[PDB]
Amino acid sequence: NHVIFKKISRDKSVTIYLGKRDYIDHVERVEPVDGVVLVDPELVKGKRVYVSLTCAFRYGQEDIDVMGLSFRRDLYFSQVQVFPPVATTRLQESLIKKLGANTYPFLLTFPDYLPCSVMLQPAPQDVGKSCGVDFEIKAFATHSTDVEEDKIPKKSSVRLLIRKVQHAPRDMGPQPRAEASWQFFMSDKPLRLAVSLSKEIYYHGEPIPVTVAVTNSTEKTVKKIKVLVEQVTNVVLYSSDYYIKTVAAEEAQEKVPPNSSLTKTLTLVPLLANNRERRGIALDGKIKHEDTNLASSTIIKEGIDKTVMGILVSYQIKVKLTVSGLTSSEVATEVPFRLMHPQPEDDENFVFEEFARQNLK
Amino acid sequence: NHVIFKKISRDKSVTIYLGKRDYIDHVERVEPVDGVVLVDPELVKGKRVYVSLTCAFRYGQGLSFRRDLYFSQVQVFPPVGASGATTRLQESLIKKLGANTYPFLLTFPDYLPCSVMLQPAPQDVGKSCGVDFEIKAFATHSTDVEEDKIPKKSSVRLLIRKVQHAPRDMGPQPRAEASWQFFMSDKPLRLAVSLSKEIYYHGEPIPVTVAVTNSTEKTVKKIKVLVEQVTNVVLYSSDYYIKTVAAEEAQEKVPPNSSLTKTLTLVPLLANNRERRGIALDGKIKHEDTNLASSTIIKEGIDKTVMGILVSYQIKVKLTVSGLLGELTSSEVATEVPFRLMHPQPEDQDENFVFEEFARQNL
Amino acid sequence: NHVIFKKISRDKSVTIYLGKRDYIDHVERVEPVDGVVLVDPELVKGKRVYVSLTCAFRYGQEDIDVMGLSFRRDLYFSQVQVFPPVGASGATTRLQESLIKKLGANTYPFLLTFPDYLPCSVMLQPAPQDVGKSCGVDFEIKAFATHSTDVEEDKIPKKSSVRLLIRKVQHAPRDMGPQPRAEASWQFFMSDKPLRLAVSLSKEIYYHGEPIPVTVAVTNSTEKTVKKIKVLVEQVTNVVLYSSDYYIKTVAAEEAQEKVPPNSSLTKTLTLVPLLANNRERRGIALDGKIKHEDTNLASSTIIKEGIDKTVMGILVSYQIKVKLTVSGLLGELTSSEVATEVPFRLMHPQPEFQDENFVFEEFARQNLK
Amino acid sequence: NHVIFKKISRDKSVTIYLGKRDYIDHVERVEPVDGVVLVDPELVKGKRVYVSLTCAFRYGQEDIDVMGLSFRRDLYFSQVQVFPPVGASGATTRLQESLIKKLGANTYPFLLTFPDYLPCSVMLQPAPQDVGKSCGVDFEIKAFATHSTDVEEDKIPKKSSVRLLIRKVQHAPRDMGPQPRAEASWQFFMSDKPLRLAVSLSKEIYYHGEPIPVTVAVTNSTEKTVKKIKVLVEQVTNVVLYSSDYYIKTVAAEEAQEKVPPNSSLTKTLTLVPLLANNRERRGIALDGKIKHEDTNLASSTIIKEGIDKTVMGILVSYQIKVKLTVSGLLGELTSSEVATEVPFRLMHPQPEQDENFVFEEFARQNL
Ligand SMILES: O=P(O)(O)CP(=O)(O)O[C@@H]1[C@@H](OP(=O)(O)O)[C@H](OP(=O)(O)CP(=O)(O)O)[C@H](OP(=O)(O)O)[C@H](OP(=O)(O)O)[C@H]1OP(=O)(O)O
Ligand SMILES: O=P(O)(O)CP(=O)(O)O[C@@H]1[C@@H](OP(=O)(O)O)[C@H](OP(=O)(O)CP(=O)(O)O)[C@H](OP(=O)(O)O)[C@H](OP(=O)(O)O)[C@H]1OP(=O)(O)O
Ligand SMILES: O=P(O)(O)CP(=O)(O)O[C@@H]1[C@@H](OP(=O)(O)O)[C@H](OP(=O)(O)CP(=O)(O)O)[C@H](OP(=O)(O)O)[C@H](OP(=O)(O)O)[C@H]1OP(=O)(O)O
Ligand SMILES: O=P(O)(O)CP(=O)(O)O[C@@H]1[C@@H](OP(=O)(O)O)[C@H](OP(=O)(O)CP(=O)(O)O)[C@H](OP(=O)(O)O)[C@H](OP(=O)(O)O)[C@H]1OP(=O)(O)O
Ligand SMILES: O=P(O)(O)CP(=O)(O)O[C@@H]1[C@H](OP(=O)(O)O)[C@H](OP(=O)(O)CP(=O)(O)O)[C@H](OP(=O)(O)O)[C@H](OP(=O)(O)O)[C@H]1OP(=O)(O)O
Repeated sequence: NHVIFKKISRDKSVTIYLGKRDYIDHVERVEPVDGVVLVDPELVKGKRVYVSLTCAFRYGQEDIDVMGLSFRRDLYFSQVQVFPPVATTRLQESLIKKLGANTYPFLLTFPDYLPCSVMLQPAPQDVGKSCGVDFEIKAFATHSTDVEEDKIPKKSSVRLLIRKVQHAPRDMGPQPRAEASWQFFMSDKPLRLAVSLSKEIYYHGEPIPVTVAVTNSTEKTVKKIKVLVEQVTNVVLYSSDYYIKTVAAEEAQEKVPPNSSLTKTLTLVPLLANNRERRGIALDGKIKHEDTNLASSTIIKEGIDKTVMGILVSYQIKVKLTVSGLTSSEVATEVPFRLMHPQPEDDENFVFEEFARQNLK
Repeated sequence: NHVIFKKISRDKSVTIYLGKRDYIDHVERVEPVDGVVLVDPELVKGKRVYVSLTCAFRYGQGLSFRRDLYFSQVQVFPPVGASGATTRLQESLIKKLGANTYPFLLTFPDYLPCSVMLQPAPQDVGKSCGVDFEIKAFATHSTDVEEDKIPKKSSVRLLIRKVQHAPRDMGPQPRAEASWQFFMSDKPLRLAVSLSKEIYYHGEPIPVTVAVTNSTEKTVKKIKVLVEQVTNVVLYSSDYYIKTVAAEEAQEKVPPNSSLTKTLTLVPLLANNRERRGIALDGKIKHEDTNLASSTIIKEGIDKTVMGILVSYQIKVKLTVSGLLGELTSSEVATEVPFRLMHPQPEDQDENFVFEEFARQNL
Repeated sequence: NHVIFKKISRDKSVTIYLGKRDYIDHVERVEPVDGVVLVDPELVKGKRVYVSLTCAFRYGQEDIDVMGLSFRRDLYFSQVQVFPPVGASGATTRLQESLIKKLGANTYPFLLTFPDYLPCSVMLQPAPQDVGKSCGVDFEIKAFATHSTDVEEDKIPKKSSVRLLIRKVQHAPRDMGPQPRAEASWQFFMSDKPLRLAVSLSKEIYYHGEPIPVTVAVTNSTEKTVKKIKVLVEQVTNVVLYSSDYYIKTVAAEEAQEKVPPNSSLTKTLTLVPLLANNRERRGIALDGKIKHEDTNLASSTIIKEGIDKTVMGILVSYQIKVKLTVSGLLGELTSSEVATEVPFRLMHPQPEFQDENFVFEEFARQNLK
Repeated sequence: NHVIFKKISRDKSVTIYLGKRDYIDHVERVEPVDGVVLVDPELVKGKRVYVSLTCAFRYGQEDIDVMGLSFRRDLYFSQVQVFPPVGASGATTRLQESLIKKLGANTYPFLLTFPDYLPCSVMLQPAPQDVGKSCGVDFEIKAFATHSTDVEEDKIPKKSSVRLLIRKVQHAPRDMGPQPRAEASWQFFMSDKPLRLAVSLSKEIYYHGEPIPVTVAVTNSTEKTVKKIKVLVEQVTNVVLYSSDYYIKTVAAEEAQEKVPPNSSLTKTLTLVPLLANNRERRGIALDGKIKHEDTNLASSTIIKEGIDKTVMGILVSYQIKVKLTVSGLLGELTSSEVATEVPFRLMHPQPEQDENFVFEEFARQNL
């Protein structure tokens, strides 16, 4: 029972059908956009219909009594002709049969040098504005003299904001633990902190087992041990904005007294659900939408300038130790890991729905 | 030479006189409705006459949805207390009309919208809606212990306007900056837009200064500047209208690696629009004194929904760029700058009165 | 039980009484000098007695014999007549009324006011290492008798005079500056990675003897170790009359025990108390009095009033917290410089606030050390 | 004859002597720093004296009741030993041999070389209107003495040290090809009628103080009038470390008298000289030194070497000729249109080229 997503132009001349809202990037390759356009042949007589895939970085938000700063960089544009008709997929063949002889297929492919769906709406505390990377599928009709005035009439056009979602690659090597250790000399006596994760890549919703090994050879007491998942966001187009937000936290009970050692494994789950405040954090969609999650770790390909990703998103485990004096001192350290969606999957019956995404309560 | 507006009940028992058709809202306060009722003392014997001010939102062409936003009522007959006029207009009208003339004062609060209404075009989904202001003078009587009655024939209703005039304050000089980097181009196209001020008056020309800095290898073929009216119905139905009420297409092109500064002047006017449907007006399409609706001014700590219809204006600047549309984009290169549109600031022996029917002139 | 300070002239003809040795400047206004002069009416017969308030900057040693050894700039002079009694002659303040009653009918009041454009008690005696000489701002209260001779020359004998070196002490205003904060970062030669130092104090004004909590946040993203974190209170002294002398001296230092290893951060609060007591060597530092005296402290921060030329302050005194980070494999290898930042703060004394009082009398001369 | 620049440590134990304040970068190579250190052998007994060359980018300024934001990136560090005399600078120069003879046997030579990947002396103090802070690239020559346990306590005592802020000045290379005119043209269609603007400079590289002849050729085939022709030298400054600050300032301007009426053409040559002297306001512009100093000029054009990331230059400085044409409104308007175009050029100092007689001066630079 395959759910198909449809949207219709104002003038009802062009209707677009997609198999998915979300298209999978699994590093090796990206799932292409295969869909169909249903034209009203009366309302398209002597007209040409195209479908475009645009990836664009945007920066700026509407503020009263504040100068309107807007900025757009297109990171990819591609366009094909659907009408008049110029290999097909099985989804297209099936949709054409179900919809009629006014149905025409399109295939738009993604390249390997694009980011995934990342966007950010700032909090009151934050300097810097709303920014994001959008993916638009737009089907539109041109007239014969419309190309001659360079005009693309709105009522004959339909646009869909699809997501490019980061999944893990399908074949992966065995995963080395993500582990570091530090020796904090205090009065020439070492306080040793070792932090270790089970693996390097975790999935959204998957629990992260953080093993913390405090070896205290000092005459000071470790009063408190806090473990965070921090999300680090670097806007690398237009404005060098920096965000660092806790998306999961555990403050253990333990003290580590002088000349003793303590090993402890806390489990954290970095989830958007944990965060009442959904602003100041990199998401893969709008705050209002239900299917919106935390942004996956940016995966910069070799010999690609990171600036063309628009927004860099990374995750790290932060361990804060509160150490006594005779006011106390805090030491902290970071262990990086990557967060993304699971590996992808190794007649018909179509139910049709509006593309518009569901909201929250 | 003060023109006074009069209307008489069917039964000629109640006649209402107003100084104005239109009452000024200038944000700080709203001009109250000061008028007089002339009763035929024979035809109101043993009867009570009241005057009411009702503000209501309506939606539909039978009668589909009504929300009352304000109601107030006073007694004119028999005379309440002192019964002496409050304003000079009343004192003067009482003297000119006779001892059967009785004053009324109905005040506006600060939480109401101004006269806004909308009749949709064929292309538009959603129905006729508006905010009406009714001044109604009517007589009540009793022929039974069990009920009072309000005959229609003893009543007279006037549809006044609450017109938005400018405050003392103005917002900061509105300015926008936008830049685009098109696919495979290392070079930005920069658009800066500036207006002289934040508040313009109906009929006043709007000087839109446009600064196109073209560092690209493409040509800016066209620069179009619009005044767009944005209408949001915020009661019953979330209807949205966006209509051009003024447009100017500059002659200049901006070639590669050049910049052009240019000031286009627009005047957003109802007169510019043959099609008077699909746009927020301050009155009915048929009436002569009807204009474009003024910008809604929502007061602090007032829920916008009680305004019924939100009206805003913006300058839109569209750049048509060579060899993208089809090749490198399916989108439009445009930015918006908001501004407010309303009527000018207010100006801050006896008179000579000419009397006219309240009914408004047509086209 | 109010202690009153008295000094008597050599010839015992003029005795001066003050409520205080030290008079409070709290920025808004300055405490005036209210005192009384007790004359021996036999020894002042046909004579006039005056009291003067002089503020003067000096540079050099004190003039000896006839030699001008010193450079002197008078910053303020005022004088009043105490004898014979001027007009009403009745006390102005309660301290005067009370002293007159206790001492007798040969007691006469004086009031000398301070203006708003003067510095506070600041002086400096240089160390061997220092170039530049002894300098200071003195405040002299001098009561003296004049008489006339047969030739029309008036005389002012030293034996008929008494001079007191009072202090003008800086107490805090009502206002305080914003919480002082600094941020510094370094990227060393051949390093892609910053070393970030953030420094914060609890407040902008501290009092003499009050502990200063210096919060230090070292974020070390480098592959080098922060071997040492040293926190100083530095006193910066600028002589702005006669000679452009400059002194910068540590008056408090704390060396934290913690190191900050590669790819770690450390937040830490060290407490310092800038005190003259901490300094064995009392030379090369701005004091509010002489080294030998007990009640002598560090000079308060100079507070220059708006539209007053700083040169008329004579000696400018300021304080700052300096944080020095010692980083492994730099000094000699990647830098010949120091990794440090400064945060300014002001140091001064705390804010100010039917029967007679009970008076104990003491010599004005200040106590010394042991 | 030869003026030598000297500075002495507080404790008079170390004195440094340099041939120049300013060392020439002419793209091919950079003039090395050859000098001598005069030690007081009593005050350096059992001590080691070094001389370092540091190039550092700095960002931030002291503001009252404002948080102190400071940032330093070292772009080059090098150090040699002068005392005791175990030879480090290798072979000697004639300037050193001569200074050693004139000063005595307590004089020791040092040679510190510049690499090819450094910027030249550039710094900037912002104006009120400007958003970002003071920044610059400094070049420090520092001679300092260490004790035997000073290296062990990581301490460099200030009184035993002397630091000089030298300049790295951008001169033109010695061999250059013949110079093509720097010329562009634009066609501004107005109502489908072209307004043609051609701008031409004599050459691509000009020297500080050299006049720039800007030839402007307006061919007006439109029905509009060119009311005004303004020609500027604009300095464009991009801070490319810590903060992406941008400055664009006029350092020379000429507003011609001429109008160009409909269906006519006008050629005209204005001469501009971009000079710091022209600018009362010395803030918001890239200089090669401090505002207060006399020998301070406008910063030379940054010259980015092949395969060098521009970010390691710290501050990018470029110059351009801007031509603004004011074109009339047509049928009785109350505002006219401005079109403008830029022509880039580079600004720098001219190409470079027995016992001497030495006069000694304090290194400290003269003021205004
Ligand atoms: O987020 P969803 O789209 O699932 C909810 P909704 O319908 O309200 O979204 C509208 C969207 O309309 P459409 O569904 O694409 O036809 C608008 O799009 P259109 O009317 O189709 C085209 P537009 O951008 O208005 O020119 C525009 O979309 P977007 O720019 O935010 O993606 C609005 O944005 P804005 O008015 O807040 O600026 C956005 O509003 P919002 O989501 O905040 O309610
Ligand atoms: O509208 P106001 O009362 O403020 C002043 P006016 O005298 O002009 O109003 C009459 C109206 O009178 P009333 O409501 O019976 O007192 C008519 O009312 P009636 O014919 O008696 C029906 P109503 O009383 O409105 O329920 C009818 O009202 P409407 O059609 O505009 O609603 C007329 O319009 P139309 O006959 O030209 O179409 C309308 O005149 P308009 O100014 O709109 O031209
Ligand atoms: O829904 P609304 O009424 O608000 C918009 P509408 O359909 O009227 O507008 C287009 C307009 O472009 P746009 O849709 O506003 O962007 C066209 O604009 P273009 O001249 O093609 C270029 P634009 O899209 O404005 O940049 C041109 O009108 P106009 O804007 O020139 O007045 C069209 O008219 P036509 O000459 O193709 O028949 C006109 O359509 P029509 O008047 O037929 O309904
Ligand atoms: O120019 P500034 O005043 O800012 C520093 P300078 O080189 O003059 O001061 C040093 C000081 O160095 P620093 O304060 O850590 O930079 C020494 O300190 P370190 O090199 O850190 C020795 P430490 O291990 O801290 O005792 C030690 O001063 P300190 O120890 O009393 O603070 C010295 O004095 P000494 O006791 O060796 O004669 C003292 O010399 P002085 O200025 O008195 O001539
Ligand atoms: O700059 P020149 O040497 O040409 C003139 P001057 O003798 O007045 O130099 C002072 C002085 O430098 P030095 O180390 O004693 O030679 C200062 O020296 P310190 O601040 O005491 C040197 P330190 O901190 O010990 O390294 C500081 O030197 P610097 O800024 O050039 O490094 C001043 O600069 P700043 O603080 O105003 O910016 C600097 O210039 P000023 O502005 O006072 O005229």
